[PDB]
Formats: sequence, C-alpha cells, structure tokens
Amino acid sequence: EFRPEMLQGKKVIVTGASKGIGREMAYHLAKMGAHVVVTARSKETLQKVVSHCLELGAASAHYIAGTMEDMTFAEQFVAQAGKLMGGLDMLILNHITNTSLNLFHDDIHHVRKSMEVNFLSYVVLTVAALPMLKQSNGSIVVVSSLAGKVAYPLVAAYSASKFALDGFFSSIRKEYSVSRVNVSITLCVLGLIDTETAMKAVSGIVHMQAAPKEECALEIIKGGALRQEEVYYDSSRWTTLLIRNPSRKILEELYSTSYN
Amino acid sequence: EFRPEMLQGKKVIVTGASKGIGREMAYHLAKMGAHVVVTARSKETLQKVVSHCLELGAASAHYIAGTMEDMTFAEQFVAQAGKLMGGLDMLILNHITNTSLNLFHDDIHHVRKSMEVNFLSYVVLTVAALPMLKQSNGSIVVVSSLAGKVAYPLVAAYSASKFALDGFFSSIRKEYSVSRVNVSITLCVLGLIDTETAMKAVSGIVHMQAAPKEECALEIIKGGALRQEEVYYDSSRWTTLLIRNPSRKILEELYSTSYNMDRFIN
Ligand SMILES: NC(=O)c1ccc[n+]([C@@H]2O[C@H](COP(=O)([O-])OP(=O)(O)OC[C@H]3O[C@@H](n4cnc5c(N)ncnc54)[C@H](OP(=O)(O)O)[C@@H]3O)[C@@H](O)[C@H]2O)c1
Ligand SMILES: NC(=O)c1ccc[n+]([C@@H]2O[C@H](COP(=O)([O-])OP(=O)(O)OC[C@H]3O[C@@H](n4cnc5c(N)ncnc54)[C@H](OP(=O)(O)O)[C@@H]3O)[C@@H](O)[C@H]2O)c1
Ligand SMILES: O=C(N[C@@H]1[C@@H]2C[C@@H]3C[C@H]1C[C@@](O)(C3)C2)c1sc(OCCO)nc1C1CC1
Ligand SMILES: O=C(N[C@@H]1[C@@H]2C[C@@H]3C[C@H]1C[C@@](O)(C3)C2)c1sc(OCCO)nc1C1CC1
Repeated sequence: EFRPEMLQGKKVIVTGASKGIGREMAYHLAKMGAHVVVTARSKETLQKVVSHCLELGAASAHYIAGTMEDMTFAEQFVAQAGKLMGGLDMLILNHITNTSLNLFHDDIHHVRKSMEVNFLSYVVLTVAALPMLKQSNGSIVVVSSLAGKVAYPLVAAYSASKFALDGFFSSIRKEYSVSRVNVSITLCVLGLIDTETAMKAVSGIVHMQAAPKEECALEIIKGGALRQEEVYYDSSRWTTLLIRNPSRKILEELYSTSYN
Repeated sequence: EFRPEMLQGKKVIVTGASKGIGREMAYHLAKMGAHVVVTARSKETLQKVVSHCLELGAASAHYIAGTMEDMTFAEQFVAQAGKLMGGLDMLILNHITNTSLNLFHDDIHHVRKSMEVNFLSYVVLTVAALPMLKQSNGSIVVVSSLAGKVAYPLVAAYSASKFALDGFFSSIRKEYSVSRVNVSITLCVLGLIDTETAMKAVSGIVHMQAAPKEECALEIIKGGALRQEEVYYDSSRWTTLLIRNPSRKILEELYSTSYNMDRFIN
C-alpha cells in the first residue's frame, strides 16, 4: 500500500540525523524526492549527510546544528526549518542523549538529562511544529524502543523517557480524535538496531541479534506515511508478534463514551 | 495472606498525605500501629493528619512540610524522616503537582512541572531512601494511575509523568534482581478515586464511576506489605482484568537471560 511517491516533495524534519537510523531516514527521504531538514550537534557530520541527500535525489536538503538540551534552540529550529521548506508535512523525532548499559545508582543527573533530551524537547518541538502540521494534515513520528514498552535492566533513565513518550503522544492522539485535529502520531517501537552507537554499547553485554538500520529507517518512514498509530520493528518475528497489546486498546475504547 | 499486624511497628513515609488517598493511607497505617512521617506543602493540614494518626493508634506520627518541586527539600526530608523513626521500612510515593482536566495546547510549564514533581522528585526520594531501605530489606510503593498504563484524553502531561514512573521503577526492579537488592517495588495502577480533588476536576467533563479513597488506600498498603509488583484498583471488574499485560512479562523473561551480568555482579 506504501509507494515512494507519497514522500515526493514532502517537507520533512528528522532529528538525530547525523548518524544511525536518523541518517538512514534522511537518505531514504532523499531518494523519495522529499525536502529534508536534519539536525544533530555535529555540523560537520550534518554537512556530509546533507551533501549525500542531494546526491541521492532530495528535492532540497538542509541542516541546523545545535543541542536539544536547549529548549529555545529546539523551539526555534522548527520555525527555521519550516521557513526553509515553506511548511512542514512530517516531523520525525529521533534524537536521544548519550547512554550506556549500566546499573542505575545515584544518577539523577542522567535521569534529568534523559528526560530533557529524549522527552521534553520532543514536546517543545511538537508545540512549535503543530501550527504547520495542522495546515498540512501532517505527521508526527516518535521514535521509541521496546524498552519504552517493556522493562529491561541497564536502561532505567532511558526507559523512563521512552515510556513518557508513549504516555504523552498516545494521550495527545486521543485528544486529536475528539477535537478532530488531522495530525497523525506514529509511535515506533524498535528492538535492537545495528547502529555504531548501539553495537559499541552492547558488545560483551547483550546477546540479542540486531536488525539492519537501513530497513528500520524505511519501516519507520512507511509507517508514518501510512499514518499507522504504532510501528513495530525487531529482528525477531516472535517479539514483533508479542509486542501488540489488545487489552490496552479495548480499555481505551471502553472509556471513549466517558468524555462529554 | 495479608494481616494488619504486618505493618505494626514498621517505619513508613507517605508523601502527599495532607488529604485524599495519601491521608487515608496514613490513617490506615496508624490504625495498624505503624510509625508514620507524612509530608505535603501545607503544615496546617499535615498537623491535623498527624494528631488523628496518634488517636487512631500510630506507634508515632510526625510531619515535615515542604514542596517536592524542591529537590534538596526532597533529599533532606528523607534523612530527617529516617532520624525520627530510627530507620525506614517503606517509602510511599503518592504526591503530584495540582492538575486539572484540559486538552493539551502549549503548556510546556505544566509538562515540565509534572515531570519534575510527579516523576523526578520520586527518583530523588528513592535515592535518599535506598540506604535505609537496603538495610531493612524494605519497600517502595509508587502511586500511579490507569492513565500511566493506557491512553486517555485531557491528561497528556500527567500521563507522561505516570508512564515514566512505570518505565523507571520497573527497569530498576529488573536491576534489583541482578544486584539482588532486597527492595520491593509496587506500582499501584489506580482508576478514578473519589478524592475531593478528583471529584472537582471531573464534574462536567468526564462521566466515570469513582472508587472509594479509603478502600483504595488499604489496597495500596496490602499490596506493598505483600511486596507485590503491581496493585490494581478501579471500580470496574472489567478494567482490573484488562489492565494486566502478560505478553509484557513474557517479553521481559525471554530477554532476562540475554544479558551477561558478570561485570555487573562481581
Ligand atoms: N540503535 C538501537 O539499538 C535502538 C533500539 C531501539 C530504539 N532506538 C531509537 O532509535 C533512535 C536513534 O537511535 P540510534 O541508535 O540511531 O542513535 P545514534 O546513532 O547514537 O544517534 C543519536 C543521534 O542523536 C544526536 N544527538 C545526541 N545528543 C544530542 C543532543 N543533546 N541534541 C541533539 N542531538 C543529539 C546524535 O548526533 P550528535 O552527537 O552530533 O548530536 C545522533 O545524530 C533513538 O530515539 C533510540 O531511542 C535505537
Ligand atoms: N484521585 C484519583 O482519581 C486518582 C486516580 C488515579 C491515580 N491517582 C493518584 O493517586 C495519588 C494521590 O492522588 P489524590 O487524588 O489523593 O490527591 P490529592 O487529594 O489532591 O492530594 C495531593 C497531595 O499532594 C500534595 N502536594 C501537591 N503539590 C505538592 C508539592 N509540590 N509538593 C509536595 N506535595 C504536594 C497535596 O498537599 P499540598 O498542596 O498541601 O502540597 C496533597 O497532600 C496521585 O499520585 C494521583 O496521581 C489519583
Ligand atoms: O533501546 C534499546 N537499546 C538502545 C541501544 C543500546 C544501548 C541502550 C539503548 C540506547 C543506546 O544508545 C545504547 C542504543 C533496546 S531495544 C531492545 O530490545 C531487544 C529486542 O530486540 N533492547 C535494548 C537494550 C539492549 C537492552
Ligand atoms: O488519574 C486519573 N485522574 C486524576 C484525578 C482527576 C483529575 C485527573 C487526574 C489528576 C487529578 O488530580 C485531576 C485527580 C484517571 S484514572 C482514570 O481511569 C479511568 C477509570 O476510572 N481516568 C483518569 C482521568 C479522567 C481521565
């Protein structure tokens, strides 16, 4: 049902797109002939990503370098991005703060930074993006994890931020169905993905197989373009089957009649 | 399995205990002859809770007033509460920032304030309380909501803060089975509760049967004493069935052996 032309000429933002899945999303969007604006802290890496996007066929490709620790950089990034492109059809929220597999001890700092970067910024970006996405009946694409659905050791602050994305964006989505705002929200529930960052963090600790990042990137884009509520992507067919939650869906619907 | 004598002489903190579910939890604990230390911003209301705690039979009851927007207050509160009781057996995390029902718009202040008070303060309190809780092989009781498990409109920021509690404390729960820290974590998933705050917030916006705050409070204490992983409290016998997530537990156990804990356990 997905066709690459659905993204042609679309105005797309991708965060954390200097490397990993983000960069791969930018490359697929370029190939589909979208307009892209990518962001990360490293302007020099973003310059390379952008040049390759243009090689690949992007309608246009630009970059804004900065940290999503800074909420005012964040808020202003969306405005500057929309002015470059002359609007906004898709906002792909993918960036995270640097993290390792380690037991939580006494690390409020890391918890607080994970919440600011992986969560608050995403809300800030959404608030700034919303007027344009309302004008275009656009998409919000929230990149989460299986650790944002299920509990795993070694990723406590990370998991809090990802669970928070589910709670916020899923609730916003219900609100859109009651005020008929035509902005889709796609939560992307990802298993281990073979990015450089992940593969280095995981070596000698985890023995799960990673899924290829290029296909991951593509499945996220497909899901957003088709406006799916959630996208599941893992190297195991089993976990994919087990990730669904019909109980949650019934329960949510059981209370649809409760609001005047 | 539960006996009220399980709480007799136990050293228990209850936050957000000037009214509602927190207050009823304090009263229950008192009847059971526990030691309580209650907290909230309002010293006036707290003092009344404490008096009545003593009348009901607490081994001892004290209060400390302050705001959980203040992380140094949160941290210092736990130390002081411990001094008062001569230890800590149970940390009951119940407070939130005042919230009303509203569609989201632009309220980043409210989103931040919800994450700070409803979630981060809970992490700061846990960090302060862990040394006492490790020594007593104690319990952490996290008050959450059905909005912390499932999506409803009009509570985006609240829901975000409650969802964060699950991911954080459930992830730490897994960590305690690797480090073998004997601290239980009970996440209490509550439906609409007839507290004064909620009954006000809900009138003319939502039509849901509320459950009684007193029996809700007892159920949180039962669950915590019995060191249960989750407590479910709602007026519907349906929602209590639909709120369990067995495929989540399957996925958790299936991946629990995929780690090499050697470096973390040596
Ligand atoms: N890889 C996996 O196994 C896996 C599994 C499940 C879910 N996911 C999810 O997939 C998404 C991307 O993961 P990834 O593995 O592809 O990551 P990655 O390769 O480590 O890239 C992280 C991106 O975020 C940027 N970034 C880091 N800190 C930032 C900050 N403070 N402000 C702005 N940007 C910042 C990085 O660039 P700069 O350093 O230059 O800023 C980079 O472009 C994340 O949301 C993650 O939760 C990944
Ligand atoms: N009522 C429901 O329907 C319902 C449903 C599901 C879950 N819950 C959960 O149950 C728990 C208790 O709810 P409730 O309805 O019983 O609440 P409540 O009666 O309104 O009481 C809130 C408590 O928190 C205190 N508080 C507010 N702001 C504070 C701050 N910044 N620092 C410290 N304390 C603060 C209040 O006292 P001060 O203002 O004097 O500080 C009061 O003691 C919450 O975690 C809530 O999310 C409630
Ligand atoms: O988000 C994760 N991992 C991320 C990945 C690896 C670690 C933790 C975080 C954030 C990183 O930056 C570093 C990239 C995930 S997703 C997952 O599911 C396994 C089934 O495929 N497990 C994990 C953690 C390995 C348990
Ligand atoms: O936490 C809530 N409510 C809280 C309660 C009343 C409102 C919203 C929040 C926070 C309050 O302080 C204010 C107290 C809940 S729990 C629930 O489950 C449905 C079955 O009972 N629904 C809601 C909200 C009505 C959607």
